[PDB]
Amino acid sequence: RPREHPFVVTEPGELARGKKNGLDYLFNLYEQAGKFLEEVQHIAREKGEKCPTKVTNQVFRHAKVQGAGYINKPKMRQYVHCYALHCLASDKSDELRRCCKERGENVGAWCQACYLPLIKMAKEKSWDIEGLFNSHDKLKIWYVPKKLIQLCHQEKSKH
Amino acid sequence: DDRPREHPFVVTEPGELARGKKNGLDYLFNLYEQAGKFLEEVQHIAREKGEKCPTKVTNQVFRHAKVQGAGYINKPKMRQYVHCYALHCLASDKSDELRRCCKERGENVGAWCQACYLPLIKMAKEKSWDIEGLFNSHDKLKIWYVPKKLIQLCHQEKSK
DNA sequence: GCCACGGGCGACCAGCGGACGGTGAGCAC
DNA sequence: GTGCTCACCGTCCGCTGGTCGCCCGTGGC
Repeated sequence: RPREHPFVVTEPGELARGKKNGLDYLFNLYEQAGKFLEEVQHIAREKGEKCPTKVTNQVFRHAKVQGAGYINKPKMRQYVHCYALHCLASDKSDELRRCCKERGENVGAWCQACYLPLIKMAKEKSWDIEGLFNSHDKLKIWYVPKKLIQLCHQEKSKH
Repeated sequence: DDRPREHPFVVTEPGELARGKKNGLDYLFNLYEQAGKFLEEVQHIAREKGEKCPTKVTNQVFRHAKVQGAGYINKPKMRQYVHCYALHCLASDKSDELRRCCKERGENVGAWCQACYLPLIKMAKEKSWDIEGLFNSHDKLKIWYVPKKLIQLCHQEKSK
């Protein structure tokens, strides 16, 4: 498998141009990973093995073997909060992307910018970020990062 | 010395004391209740610290229980008798009548264990072979990992 | 061609879930 | 004690989930 093109900040309907991938692509990867999970579940059930509820190393292995190693653990864990903000607050995810673009910032920056509206979101639902993940059917299958929980708790602690 | 080694289990009628240097089955089942309480504690603690919050009885929860002076709630034992506990949660009457029978015949815990599998497999088959589903349906079972062996045996009954 | 800009993902690790049988307690006579 | 019953639970192991920072692609010159 060839090393994949770097991501760049994008708008909801906007294409990436050069040797670069867009954010809508990024989000699609999570959809694909969900489908691969579903496959792995069906296979496991037919073999009579344990059936995973989350996107595990097993599911990554499956995706890779199906020729999609670009869906790998490091990357997926890296941009989860972004994906979460997209699933939970479409409008906000979008308008933020717009802004980050207008200012001309990198993915690394956009990442950080995604944390804060998510923390706001958690605070509005009794600080229960883990609850938010378990509520949305497309987030249910992703482990909630330590860092997000921490940052929610620190906003609880300071404000 | 966080605990002296515990008395062996013996087959028991629902509510029989289990006289001797021996523990009964209702005690066995109580251990799972205690483990659930310790899980609940660990959850509350984690939430107040802002750490990750477990949904199942993990090594962390066992460590907690041990530190609270209940190392008799340990992973090997708990994983050993889960299907028994599951049958108890899902089919009280059956769990009971089975215990009665195993007693009347005069069997050891090791035997009663095996006898517990089969009504459970029947149970799974009646809910589209989804034993993992059964665990996730009952609010007292959702906190326990489903053993490989139970899944296998459900699948073999599907196959044979 | 040089060389910095920045991120995709290899690789390592701490600890988990699983699993077994070694030790050691239990018993009726 | 006797010989012997038999299960509690330490202990080890193969991964997993998390982590992070290199090596490599990429770009303006």
